[PDB]
Amino acid sequence: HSQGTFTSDYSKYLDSRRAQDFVQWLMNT
Amino acid sequence: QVMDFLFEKWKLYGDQCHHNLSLLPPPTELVCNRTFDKYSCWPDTPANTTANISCPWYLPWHHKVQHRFVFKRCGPDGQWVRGPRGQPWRDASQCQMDGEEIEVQKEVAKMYSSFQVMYTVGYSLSLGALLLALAILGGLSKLHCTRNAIHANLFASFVLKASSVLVIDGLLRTRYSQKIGDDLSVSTWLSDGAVAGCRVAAVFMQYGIVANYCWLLVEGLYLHNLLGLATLPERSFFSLYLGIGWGAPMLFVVPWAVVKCLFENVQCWTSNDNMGFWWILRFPVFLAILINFFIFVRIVQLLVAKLRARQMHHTDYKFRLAKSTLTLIPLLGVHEVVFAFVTDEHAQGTLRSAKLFFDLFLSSFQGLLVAVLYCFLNKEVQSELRRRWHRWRLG
Amino acid sequence: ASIAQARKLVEQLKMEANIDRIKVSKAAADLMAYCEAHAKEDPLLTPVPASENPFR
Amino acid sequence: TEDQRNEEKAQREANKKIEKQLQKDKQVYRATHRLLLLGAGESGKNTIVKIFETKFQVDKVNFHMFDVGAQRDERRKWIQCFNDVTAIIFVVASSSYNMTNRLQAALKLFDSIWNNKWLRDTSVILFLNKQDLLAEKVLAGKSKIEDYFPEFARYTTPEDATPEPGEDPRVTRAKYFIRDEFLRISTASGDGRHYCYPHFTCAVDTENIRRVFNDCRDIIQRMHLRQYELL
Amino acid sequence: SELDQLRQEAEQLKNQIRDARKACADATLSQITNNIDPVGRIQMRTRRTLRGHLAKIYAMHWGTDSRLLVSASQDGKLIIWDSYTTNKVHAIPLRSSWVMTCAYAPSGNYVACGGLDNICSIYNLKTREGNVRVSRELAGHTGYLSCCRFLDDNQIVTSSGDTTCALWDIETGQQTTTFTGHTGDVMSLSLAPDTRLFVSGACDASAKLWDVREGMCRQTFTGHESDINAICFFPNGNAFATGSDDATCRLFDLRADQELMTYSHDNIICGITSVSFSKSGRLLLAGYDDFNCNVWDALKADRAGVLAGHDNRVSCLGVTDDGMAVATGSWDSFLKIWN
Amino acid sequence: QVQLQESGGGLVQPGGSLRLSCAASGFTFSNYKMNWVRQAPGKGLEWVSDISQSGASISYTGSVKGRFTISRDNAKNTLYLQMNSLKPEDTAVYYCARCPAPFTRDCFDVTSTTYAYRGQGTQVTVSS
Repeated sequence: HSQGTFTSDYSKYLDSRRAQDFVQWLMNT
Repeated sequence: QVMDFLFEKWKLYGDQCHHNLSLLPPPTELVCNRTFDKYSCWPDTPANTTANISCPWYLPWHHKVQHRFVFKRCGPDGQWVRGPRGQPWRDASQCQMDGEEIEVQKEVAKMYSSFQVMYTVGYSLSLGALLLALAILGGLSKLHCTRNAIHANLFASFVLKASSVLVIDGLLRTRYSQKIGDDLSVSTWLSDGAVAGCRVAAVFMQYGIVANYCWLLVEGLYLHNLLGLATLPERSFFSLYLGIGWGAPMLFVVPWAVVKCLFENVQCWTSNDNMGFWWILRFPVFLAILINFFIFVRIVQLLVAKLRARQMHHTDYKFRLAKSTLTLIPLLGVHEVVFAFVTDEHAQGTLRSAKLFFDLFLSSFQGLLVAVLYCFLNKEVQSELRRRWHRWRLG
Repeated sequence: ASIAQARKLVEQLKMEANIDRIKVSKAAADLMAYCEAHAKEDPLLTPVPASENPFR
Repeated sequence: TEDQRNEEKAQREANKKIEKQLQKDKQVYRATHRLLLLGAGESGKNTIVKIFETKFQVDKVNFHMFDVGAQRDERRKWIQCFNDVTAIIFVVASSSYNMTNRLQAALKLFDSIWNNKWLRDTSVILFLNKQDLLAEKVLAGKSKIEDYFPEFARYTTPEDATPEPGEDPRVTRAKYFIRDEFLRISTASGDGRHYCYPHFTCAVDTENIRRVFNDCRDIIQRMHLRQYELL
Repeated sequence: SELDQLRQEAEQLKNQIRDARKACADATLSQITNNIDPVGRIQMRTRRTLRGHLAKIYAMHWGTDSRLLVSASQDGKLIIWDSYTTNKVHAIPLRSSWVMTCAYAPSGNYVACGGLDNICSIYNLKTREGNVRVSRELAGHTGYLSCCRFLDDNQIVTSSGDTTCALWDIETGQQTTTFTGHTGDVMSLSLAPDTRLFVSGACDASAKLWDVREGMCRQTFTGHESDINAICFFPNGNAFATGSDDATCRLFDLRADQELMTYSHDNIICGITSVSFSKSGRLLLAGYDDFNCNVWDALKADRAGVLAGHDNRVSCLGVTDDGMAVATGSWDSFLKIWN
Repeated sequence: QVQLQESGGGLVQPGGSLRLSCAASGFTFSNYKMNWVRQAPGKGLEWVSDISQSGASISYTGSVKGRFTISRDNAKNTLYLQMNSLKPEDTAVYYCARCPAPFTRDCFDVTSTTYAYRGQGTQVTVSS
């Protein structure tokens, strides 16, 4: 079972992309 | 999983040092003023000095950059330094993201984009092949054999898998491809707004990729209980097959659905964090792979018995046509190789991504290969297409 | 035994000998007259309109 | 229209009774194998099962041994019927070469069955019966197979040939020549869709119907594997 | 001996019939029908589909009411269908599983089957005590029965495989006459519309015309060269067609004692299984083994339409007595009905 | 109308060479797989030869393999069975039969009397 596993990693990555993007917004403006 | 934590910790830290700023009496010296740049609050220092104030605690990686600070200087007029357009500049680099973690994130971003392009281009022309197989199958003379009804209601399951995985993919794209303007818009984004559509498409995807493995189980068990018995099957048992293919995934999805609805309400339900009782969604797939791999070897322990008694009229077809069917018959029993021990738990590194690439690639072209092998190279449906072409070439 | 079965064939050929065979053109014109005279009531020669047809 | 309404309701009720009975016996028509049993003549087909139809069952699967022993001997019209049958049991008389020479006639009849247009998809069980009268006319030689067959003198006893205990190797040579003579016709023409399952009849029937049952199980399994494009 | 002289005088008598036939063969329809406006394209469609059987369907027959078609299959069933509404009226089982023909009486009162059990079982429809069962089992043949037709409710004339057509008497239960004279097996027979006489094709390429009143043979037509599977009369009584296994149909005359036409085409290679005329008789509808039943023109000798349908051979092709529909029994348990 | 003549024949010496020629009339001879069947006086029929449509597939009874030859003339509607090196046990009448269906590979004409498509034969006998 990978399709339930790959998007479990494509989600647990993608919020960490957003969190570092969220700091980067308040890094600047 | 982490963005909501960062958001609530930002709210708590902002209110906490709002309260702390509420308890500062004004001195009489030239101090730069009661300031805050909405993520880094500080005590107020005299002008033309910098501040060795700690960088804030609400960060996700704060407990690993905990012994760092932030250095900002208010200039000669009791006012801070300015950016390009008067913006507050900070030297927050000491507890910023480390310069190689953004690089390994760039590498896994390219890996995820490559895998996404691969499985979407697998599933999309898989959909375009299974729909042609269905419109061939349910429009001809052989449209209801009890053999061929399970193939039609298997291709329906493969379409239900593919056109749901590339829809939860699209919603994961759409939810994460917007500009974060202000706190109110991203608070409406973080609250349960249009993420209910994400949650129900997630339970749609978890229904699809469990109904498909239970349907490969029923496509196995039909062929197993078709060969043991001497006579033809008396009752087709198609109520039992339709039940054990499309009702057992319901009774395996909705316990997981209410557990993810009540016990771990993560933002959109594709985050399978805390994978205790995600095992309730991977135990039927372990069952519907093991108990048709057993009958997959039990079918070759008789196919090599049937290719050995007679049909010796072709030399070296005893190997060619006892492997040209063993490549074919994985419609059902792929991926025992990297899953029967290698679980999503205790698998790290490039072994994990190799298993993901293997199972993702083969299960993204599996529907294409099943539709081709069972509606375009089956010589019966070949001849039944040739007869309709004879009927259409007269007018 | 051989004559008992062979006489039964040649007697039937003797009975089929004296048959007044009307010429093929006359029977052809007879068949033509029948087929042209019965060509209105035939439901396969013309297609029947959907009212009278008891199937569709 | 109420008379037409009760007409329609009564006719649909008759439809429901008929369709329920047709399901209840389609469930047994799909379960009973049929087995057309034909032979040349002076063969001994009655030691198998024990005006023409007979039926039996072993291991909870049924058979209908449709003998045709009442009809004529011009078979080209009533054997178009038996193509829905599973396994045309063709019991020959292997020991009818002293007087007509029925072996060559049985070979030509088998070839004519095999190359039919409608008997394509029906496999054939083959029973070389008259095993007992076979052994004596080859050691004594009151009629020679090699007189009626050229390749009998230049035939080799096959290496995979099992012997029955207490039997001469020349008798095994003769019966294996007959079996390979039938199998030459069986494999020279089309053998993807139907097969021949040669056998040798013994004095009891409890193994004979077991041979018929295992070979019909083989024909069913090859039919299903042929449907799924495996073999 | 003295037995040798009979064969040469049989040949001389056949020579007299031969040149007498060529004496009355002074013209042909193939020039006469050229002035006739042809029917051109004819296309028909499957109207109802009757999926109730289990094994192959071997023979069907319309009733004379042109609403109820009986059909007969190897599963042991004789299902009395209904063309208007797709409703099985009686699923009467059979002892002999190997039915080879069926029959519908003109009064709608009895049907009759009969196959390899040599017995033409006549089934009764008017038993008001509930279900319907056999009345009489006519058994006087040795070979199989291939086609049986009803004259009225009292006498049925049946073909056979043991070379002898017979005229049976239902109430008595024995053969009235015996139409001996054929050499090979006898496949089909069709009654003239005046029901005084009947033709009977066989497996020696010979369509003997009989006379049921005198109980003798009258005329023997030979224009074919393989075994004749099926024949059917013209609706006027002065013609009949013969579809044999050399993939051609031939129209004859009972008043010229010869053939009149050859409905041979080159693309068809396997022979006719059944053949029957239209209502008026302009359309000769043949049923073939290459899964398509052609619709010939009975006078211009050209395919005016090829029907679609089955995935096995057709087996029978009955046209309604008022000509409203055409049904095609085939070897895949199906009965497509065609207007 | 089928008509099968069996020309030639007579009485031969043991070892002679006789060409039995079957003259056919009434059908397209090139379509039907012919044969040549005999019956010894005292027993049933037994099938001796055949030939295919074009002339390719040829078989024999194994007792007469090679001693007789068989050939068809599609342009003359004629079927030649030329015998060589005869034997005392080959006294029979030789019917030129024909398999009944056009464009087929199988046939059922070895069987007993009242077969349709089978000429009157030619009684052949070897000398003493």
